[PDB]
Amino acid sequence: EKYSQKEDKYEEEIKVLSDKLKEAETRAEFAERSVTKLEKSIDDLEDELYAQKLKYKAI
Amino acid sequence: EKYSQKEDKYEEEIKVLSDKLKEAETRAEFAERSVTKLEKSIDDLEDELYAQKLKYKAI
Amino acid sequence: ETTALVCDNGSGLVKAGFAGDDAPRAVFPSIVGRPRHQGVMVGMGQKDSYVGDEAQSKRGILTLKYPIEHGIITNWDDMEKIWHHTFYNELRVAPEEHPTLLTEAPLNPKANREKMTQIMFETFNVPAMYVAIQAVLSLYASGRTTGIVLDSGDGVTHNVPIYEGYALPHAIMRLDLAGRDLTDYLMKILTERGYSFVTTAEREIVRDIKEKLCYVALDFENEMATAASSSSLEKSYELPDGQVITIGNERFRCPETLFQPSFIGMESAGIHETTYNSIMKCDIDIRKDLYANNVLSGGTTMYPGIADRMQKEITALAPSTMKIKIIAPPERKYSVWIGGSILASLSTFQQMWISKQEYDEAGPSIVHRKCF
Amino acid sequence: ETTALVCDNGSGLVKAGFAGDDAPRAVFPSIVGRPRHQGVMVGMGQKDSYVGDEAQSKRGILTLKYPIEHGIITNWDDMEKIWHHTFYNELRVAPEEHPTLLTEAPLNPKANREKMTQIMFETFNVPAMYVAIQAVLSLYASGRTTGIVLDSGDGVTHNVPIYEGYALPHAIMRLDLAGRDLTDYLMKILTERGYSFVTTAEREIVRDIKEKLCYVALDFENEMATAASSSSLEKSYELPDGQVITIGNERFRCPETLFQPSFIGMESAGIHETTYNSIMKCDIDIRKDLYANNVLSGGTTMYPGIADRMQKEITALAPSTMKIKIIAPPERKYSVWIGGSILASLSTFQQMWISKQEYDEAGPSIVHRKCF
Amino acid sequence: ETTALVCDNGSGLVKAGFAGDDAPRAVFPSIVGRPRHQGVMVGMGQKDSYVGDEAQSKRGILTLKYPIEHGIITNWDDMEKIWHHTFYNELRVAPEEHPTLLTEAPLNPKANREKMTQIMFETFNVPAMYVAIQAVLSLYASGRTTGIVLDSGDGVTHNVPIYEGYALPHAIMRLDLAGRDLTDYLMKILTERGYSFVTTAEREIVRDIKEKLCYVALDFENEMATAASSSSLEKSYELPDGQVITIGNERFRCPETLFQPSFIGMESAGIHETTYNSIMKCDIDIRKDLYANNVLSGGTTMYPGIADRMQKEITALAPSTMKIKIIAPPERKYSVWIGGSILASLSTFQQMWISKQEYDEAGPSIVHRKCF
Repeated sequence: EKYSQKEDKYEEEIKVLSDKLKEAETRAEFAERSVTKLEKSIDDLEDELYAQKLKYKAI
Repeated sequence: EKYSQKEDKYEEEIKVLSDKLKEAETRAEFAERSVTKLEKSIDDLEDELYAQKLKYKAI
Repeated sequence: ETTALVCDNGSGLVKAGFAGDDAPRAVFPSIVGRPRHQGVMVGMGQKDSYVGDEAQSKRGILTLKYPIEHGIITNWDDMEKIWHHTFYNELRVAPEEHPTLLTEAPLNPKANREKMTQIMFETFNVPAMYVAIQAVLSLYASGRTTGIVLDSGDGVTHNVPIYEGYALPHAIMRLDLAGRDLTDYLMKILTERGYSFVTTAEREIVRDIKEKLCYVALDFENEMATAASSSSLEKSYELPDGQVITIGNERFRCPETLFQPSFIGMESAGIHETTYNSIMKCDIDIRKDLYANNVLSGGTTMYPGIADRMQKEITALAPSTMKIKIIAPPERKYSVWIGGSILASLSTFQQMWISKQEYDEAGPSIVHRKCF
Repeated sequence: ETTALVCDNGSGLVKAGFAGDDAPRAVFPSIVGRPRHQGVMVGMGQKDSYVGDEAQSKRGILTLKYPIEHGIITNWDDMEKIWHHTFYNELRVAPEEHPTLLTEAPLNPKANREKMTQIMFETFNVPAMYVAIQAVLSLYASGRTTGIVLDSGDGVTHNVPIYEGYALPHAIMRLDLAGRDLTDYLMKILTERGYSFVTTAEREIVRDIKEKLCYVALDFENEMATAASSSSLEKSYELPDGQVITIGNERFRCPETLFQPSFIGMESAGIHETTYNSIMKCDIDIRKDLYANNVLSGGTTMYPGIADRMQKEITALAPSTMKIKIIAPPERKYSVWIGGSILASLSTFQQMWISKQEYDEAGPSIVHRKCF
Repeated sequence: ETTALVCDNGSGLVKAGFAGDDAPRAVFPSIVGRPRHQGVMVGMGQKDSYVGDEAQSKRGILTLKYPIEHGIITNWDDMEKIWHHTFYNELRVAPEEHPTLLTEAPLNPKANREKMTQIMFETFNVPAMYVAIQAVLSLYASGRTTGIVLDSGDGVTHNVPIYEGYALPHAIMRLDLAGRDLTDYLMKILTERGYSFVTTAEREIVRDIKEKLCYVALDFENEMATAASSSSLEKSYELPDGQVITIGNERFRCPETLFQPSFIGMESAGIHETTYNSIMKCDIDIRKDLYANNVLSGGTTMYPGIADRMQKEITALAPSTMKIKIIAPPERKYSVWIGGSILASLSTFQQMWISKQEYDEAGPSIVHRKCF
């Protein structure tokens, strides 16, 4: 009786943990893409700041 | 016994998912913190970029 | 395919039968008898020795002795009479047609493995044979390939960790204390209550009592207190010749010696302790399967309520991030024999048997090349 | 463009996949396993060797050995089993259809360059292959053809100054100390705290610990003082079999050996020092670009807080008339591999492939005319 | 020079005495024990604990509990009873008059270094103490300040390469397998022969057996073959209650585990291998002196015929361009202690003493600033 009831709970738990893992991964993966997009913008700004330094040294 | 073998499996799966989830959580936790960090570095670089732009304009 | 005899060499009951069955077909006492008289029985057919239910029923003209004590064959000549009774009386078949699988303790003496190999092959003329550790078969009967068996027979207790069908030879633990000892102990502690039993005809009723009425307490001090505070921890037993005796706290005290060996003058550590001290010899990546797959096996583990006690005890010694769980098979008393039936009926195992030709080449020693 | 494999052959994890991807598609342990005993399993299939996550999970039967130790291929026979696992198990593709970009350590032995050429062509029957230097690739991943790559592996740290996409051979510094050594060192210093470890199953948890909990201090004396004055420089780790251990100052001490090689009894100079020295052996004109483009690569550089430490150290050795800035990729651990992908997916690289024809004519030695 | 005690705290025999002697004064079992029950002896004085030869004289009333296991103090409360026995019973002197040189295992836990500092100062009120590494002392006993000491205890084997009298921390190999383990192993393999020993009162005879009858074979396969082909590799031993037992191949098998740790499920490498490895982690220049000065120490090295085996093994791993020679002291089992005496009797060591004043100021932790 207990094994049936513990099975029921555990199926529910597995399901809740699995959906949670999948959600955590997609969002985590979206945040990594968010960083990659920010980084790209640091790189643009860094380059532009360097070009601005070459010009500034010149003039 | 079929329930005991499955039950066992369902616990082992719950552990493995709890463990896998927690690694996805720690990473997510880290992504939010990185974003906050980059936003601060971006602010700093934009500010330097403007300050360089003033200097270039000026001379 | 050749029908194997699987013969479990129990220190109190012999369990024997044919392979391809999931249950023993013969169960009889590990007892051998010889005449009180200077010859055979009066006016009846000649027998020099007697076994099992014949020795139990003809007892008034016999002296009785035991062939096996504490998981060790203590007389070859009587282990032979168990074997003679097994093939020709109980299963009524020629052994010379049927390969033999024999059960043994972990670390069973090599001189013994050989005298067993030799006796089977020369006298019985077996076509092929094998010898296998009790716990290794009980793991197969538990439906699992990796785990640890607490095997407690009618005479010895072992803790045996196993990986994919091989027992780990550095990690095994042994305790001589189980069902044989348990009867002699029970008998002592009943004399102490004032139910003196001094005769071996009483010892076998004390054995039956033990099997029926003993129970493993979940908490030793709390049950002990309960019996001291109230007589509700006592069950009556009516002896065969009338006379109602009352069995008290002896019920849980008797098996208590398994957890505390110092009660009977031993220096050894308890069965739960030797479970813990066994698993901690193994690799961390396999400890997960060992602690999760703690299997109870053998006749001594059939006392009710044992799992909750063992669950307790092991979780107290072991860290609370190894998963802890007691596996108790539905008919754990037979799980060695059932695992022997499974092993003897695998298709890949048919290459493992000792053949009569390999015995003719290397003598009884072939068991140390074919077996482990 | 015919799909190339990029196999970044790391000293602790192999990173492998298909070109045209900006990320590895298999990331698994650089481990190979072989049986400890005669006979492996009962009632199941068995085989002579195991690799990666199969060797990590089926562990109880296995001795474990490695293809690569300190960035140096140390056993051809295990590098082969990693390769066999890579094509047929992990990516489940025929290598004979797919050109292969192999990565090599800066200044890898020529006899090794050749045995790798030969083994890929004769056994795997690759159509084509090229060997490219791991650092050189890590720079292409950062979008430059000028800068210094400090590639600090799971086993070797190299400083390679690159100008115009050309590695400068006179200024290549190889330093054997990084992630392999770092585990063995961590384990030592934990025994010293009284958390003794001895089994290689423990060493791989110590490895995991190192990757999770180590951090590069910005100031070594000030953090050391902090840990001596307060227990706030300690993080708990619960081992996989329960038992909570506390990891102290070992967190920053472990990687501290990279800055001060004397702690492990070396005559070597530190990573920072070797970077400075690398730039000083280089042409006067380019040194500004190298300091300004100190590009971090590999698994050992993924400890937090590395950049502020490296920024410090390099500005202290280098003139303040040269611009100094640390460039740390978003996923610097994969920089080698990523760079292989970008390079191997280039149309210009297609003419750079060592064909089988070119193999058939000159033997394994052809590698040295096409790859520098 | 104020008379110092040298207390070589072995895992099976404690060795104690006064400095200025070239030999230990008292050598006694590393055992402590406590009564099995409240009320166990009549007509004589009961005690809460018993130690060494006093415990061994009347062992039956005691549960033994061990002060040291595998070169680690595993119970403080019993190490204290060894110390109490040492000063007041065996040397019959006030410790508070006598500086104390304590020996420590190579890489002993720091929390242990401290609890030892503290216990000596607060309870015994020592004037002064120093803790010196046991291997480091064994080399001073051989009259050098350069070589390797393989100190193989009654419980732990360590390889410590020493140059200029300085232990090299990066190249210290600790291997838990030696004399403690060796008894438990010997006992297992005797049960396997069918001489089952299950009681710790038997294990101490098995210990004695081991010390008397074990010998290191020069060639393991050839001696093994000899014992399989003839019974000339067997020596009789008459047990202390009669009964002649025969000890076979177990004689050389028991110590064989030191060369092949896989025989008892360990993942570690052999003593020879660890010596070779120790020298290879050391500076290139000194490796000639270390091979040439492979100095043997401790109780486990007193098995006959060790040198020819060790000479062999080390020349096979090591280049023939490096000089190889085993140095075996005349009484190598005392080397630790003897070295303590020489050191503790030095005028230069008198300035090295941790005074009570230095204790009062910094607590037990002072040990780590004065002792390395």
